[PDB]
Amino acid sequence: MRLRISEAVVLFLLGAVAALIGDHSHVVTGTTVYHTDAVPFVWSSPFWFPILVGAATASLAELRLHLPAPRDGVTARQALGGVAAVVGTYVTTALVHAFPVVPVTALVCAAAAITWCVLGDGPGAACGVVIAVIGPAVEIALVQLGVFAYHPDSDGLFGVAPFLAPLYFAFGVVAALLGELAVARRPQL
Amino acid sequence: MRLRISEAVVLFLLGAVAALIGDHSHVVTGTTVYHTDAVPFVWSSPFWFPILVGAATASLAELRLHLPAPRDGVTARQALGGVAAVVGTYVTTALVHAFPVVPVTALVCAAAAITWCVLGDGPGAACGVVIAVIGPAVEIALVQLGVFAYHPDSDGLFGVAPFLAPLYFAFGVVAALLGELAVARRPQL
Amino acid sequence: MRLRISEAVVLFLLGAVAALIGDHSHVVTGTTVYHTDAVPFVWSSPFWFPILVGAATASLAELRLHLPAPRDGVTARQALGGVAAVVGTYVTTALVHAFPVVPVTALVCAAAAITWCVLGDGPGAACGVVIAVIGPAVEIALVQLGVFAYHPDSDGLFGVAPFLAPLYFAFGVVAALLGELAVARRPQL
Ligand SMILES: CCCCCCCCCO[C@@H]1O[C@H](CO)[C@@H](O)[C@H](O)[C@H]1O
Ligand SMILES: CCCCCCCCCO[C@@H]1O[C@H](CO)[C@@H](O)[C@H](O)[C@H]1O
Ligand SMILES: CCCCCCCCCO[C@@H]1O[C@H](CO)[C@@H](O)[C@H](O)[C@H]1O
Repeated sequence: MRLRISEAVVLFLLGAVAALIGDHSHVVTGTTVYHTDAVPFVWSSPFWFPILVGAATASLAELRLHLPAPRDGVTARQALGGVAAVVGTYVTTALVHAFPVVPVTALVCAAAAITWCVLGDGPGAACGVVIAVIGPAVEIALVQLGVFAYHPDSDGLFGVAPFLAPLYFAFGVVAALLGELAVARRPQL
Repeated sequence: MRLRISEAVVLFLLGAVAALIGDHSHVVTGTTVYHTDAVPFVWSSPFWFPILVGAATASLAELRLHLPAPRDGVTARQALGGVAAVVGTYVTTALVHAFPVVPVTALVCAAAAITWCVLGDGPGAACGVVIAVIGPAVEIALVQLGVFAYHPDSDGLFGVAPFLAPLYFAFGVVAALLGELAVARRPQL
Repeated sequence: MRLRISEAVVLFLLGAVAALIGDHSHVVTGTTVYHTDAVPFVWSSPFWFPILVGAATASLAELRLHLPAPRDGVTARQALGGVAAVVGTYVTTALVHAFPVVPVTALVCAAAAITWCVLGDGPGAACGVVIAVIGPAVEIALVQLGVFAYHPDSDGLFGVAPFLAPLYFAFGVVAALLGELAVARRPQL
């Protein structure tokens, strides 16, 4: 792969920590509820949850590095801003999940579009699209299996929240940026 | 006019779609209520509402092109970001309309100032001022006529919401940017 | 000092006005309650409150000018954006203070990180750290003395809100920027 093992591990850990914060926010606000008592939990989440999101973070970053022209001008400052934007949007969905679906979903779409406008390129958007489809699909399957459920006022997309689509999209854009950063920050002459 | 018909139509449609999303958000949250049963509705709005906002969008864009030095460096990326900022702010007012007037209005003013800081110039601000006056004035007249009303906790500006002033201001700044974009994106040598 | 008296006064007034707006927002939403009837109030605040924040604004700006390489490229546009970001974040804490501590605090941390990413440098962050410690410390002492109290759902940091840490941090970053602006905007050849 294009990522070095150490970079992949850092990205995995970054995704896992952000996932735990966001997922705890969803649980504590009643946005979601788990129904899987048999597995070990880490904070408010089944142990496999931060593993899934962490793995997706490293995978989307790797994917970007296989797409045309990774940007060499990416900085830690841009990456911090992107992570903050995704974390901020994630926790905001926990705060507003009980409100009507259109304004809630529109707000998250606006946040995602602005994140792309500031940080994203074409291949980054493509990564955003990939996870905007796979992310909600995995969740829909999990909900179907009874692993967890969304609050009844946040389950309009086949049992999951419509805001997942732009939330995952923004995640993909930023993970792609993190992959570009991993390469760009390597030692130079 | 400086805009070509096709550009004016695209801007009109853009404004109309964004207006319908925002106005549906206000209606579904109880920010506003219509009292005009005799006219055809489009989604949650009287059919003339998206026409008014769409027309204002094309008109403010046209106005900018009659003001000094339209910027030739404007991009679709900046325009998407501006539309997202205005849509995001519009739907946020629906979410927070029941809160006390000062923090709500201050939040919208902050959003509008940041939108200008990132995207606006002097003439863009002037367009923002024009609609920040005309917009609320039209609404105040409509409310006076009994066409619709604001929620009692959001009607402190002669029967309409004080947040309309910075919301319209930000709309004007972005419409002006869209006018500049319309010209800048034309085919070049 | 590096600031001229007139610049220090403008910064003091700017901080005082923003403090009064934010503090009124906290009082009117029940985020905080004062228990000091013997002193003259200005709007919703004890008269010494805007003096404290105004003084901190001028002091942090002055401090930045004693740290390495004040940036000469700072503009009024950047400064307006920074003030808007801090005011917007301040009033948002009033709106969301009743929600669970983790998502609320994470949202404010995200806002602060983005503010730094867009506007801050190393010395600006250092100023942010200074007030992120001193600010909450002063508040903790004041609460201990019974001068005011936080809402029971917003008092987890020794009697004050955990969101104060990133809120003050962002304040420090922007005050530092205002100090740089004060010097940069002086008449040039
Ligand atoms: C909602 C997402 C917001 C994330 C914050 C964006 C990162 C902030 C820093 O960005 C960078 O700032 C520099 C100074 O202007 C520019 O030189 C550079 O080109 C730009 O990329
Ligand atoms: C709250 C409103 C936020 C809207 C989002 C702003 C548009 C994002 C892209 O902007 C543009 O990004 C480029 C990369 O830095 C710069 O080269 C350019 O000069 C700048 O204009
Ligand atoms: C959440 C905090 C957001 C505050 C808003 C940031 C200030 C907006 C203007 O910034 C400036 O815009 C210019 C145009 O791109 C750049 O030339 C310049 O380098 C950049 O610094």
